[PDB]
Amino acid sequence: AGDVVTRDVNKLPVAAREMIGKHFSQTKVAYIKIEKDLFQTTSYDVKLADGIELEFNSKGEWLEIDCKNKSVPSTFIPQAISKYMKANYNGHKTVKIERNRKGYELTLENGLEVDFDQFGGFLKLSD
Repeated sequence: AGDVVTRDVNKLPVAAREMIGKHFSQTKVAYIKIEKDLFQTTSYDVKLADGIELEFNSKGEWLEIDCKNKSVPSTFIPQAISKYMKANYNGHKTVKIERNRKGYELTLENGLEVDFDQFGGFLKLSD
């Protein structure tokens, strides 16, 4: 029931391995924390050697992409959200994105968090 750490990428769901290989080929996996939540559901918290941190669900679908001081690859940002960001928070970098059943949270370099619903509708600024 305990959380485990490993360097063995064979322990990640295939979909997570593919995601990392496609989108973060500039680096590689440092370690993986395999965790159970309060629902006893497995997630994977992955540190890349360059410091990037990714989180994936039990199926290897990404939940959080944290590029620290660099921009999130744009492919991960829904089009409606990128439109909004360009119009409203132009010239700012999104350095972290998280998605959940309620929507999206984009974190800027300055630490501002911009919250959207699942449709990419703006909700609020937070942190």
